[PDB]
Amino acid sequence: MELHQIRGCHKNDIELKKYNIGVAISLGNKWFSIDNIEKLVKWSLLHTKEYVIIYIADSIKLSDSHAEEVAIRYGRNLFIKIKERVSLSFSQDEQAKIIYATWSDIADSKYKEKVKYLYNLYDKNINFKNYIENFVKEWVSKEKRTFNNNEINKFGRYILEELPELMVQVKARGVLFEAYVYPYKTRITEFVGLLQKGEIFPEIKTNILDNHPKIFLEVRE
Repeated sequence: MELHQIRGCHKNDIELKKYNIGVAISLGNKWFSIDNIEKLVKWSLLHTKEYVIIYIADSIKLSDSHAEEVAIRYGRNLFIKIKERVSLSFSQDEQAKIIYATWSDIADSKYKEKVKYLYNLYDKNINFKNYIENFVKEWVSKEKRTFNNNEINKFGRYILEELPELMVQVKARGVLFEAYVYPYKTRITEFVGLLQKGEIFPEIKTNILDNHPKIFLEVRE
């Protein structure tokens, strides 16, 4: 498990341990075994400025929020398994560095304003809508299962709920994490890169981004 590639800072910034580090779990993504999650947490604990923040980054009716429904249906059980593994593999003083951040811990008033900006843009701007929708379609085209165009549209909205967390530096339980680790570059991480640079949908950068962009750390075996 090692750093393969870096967006948002230089390699030295990491070795100087400048930043707190989030571990961004894609729940239901088959790479995110408990074993692989534990190895990302191990790596992040050895490179972090202080804290490691574990959270659910994406999900690819008991709540109005899809991320919240995923948090209560599946995220809580995942977090319990992770904690158990951690308490058996790490020392007490290492365990004190780890923060388990639920959707609620991240989606505060300021965060939700950003999501709401994106929802309104999804509704008023048909170029944005179609870009997000074609976005869902390409990933589903890699799946055997099929989806109707109303499901495609609903999945797009779900992406918008997590987009600010990938784009901007947010706090979990009061702790800023400037960087996050993820094992591979994806179409979503490339999209966020352009968004942060104002090279796609520049209105988004104007309206919800803050000149402190989320650093992406590509970490895999």
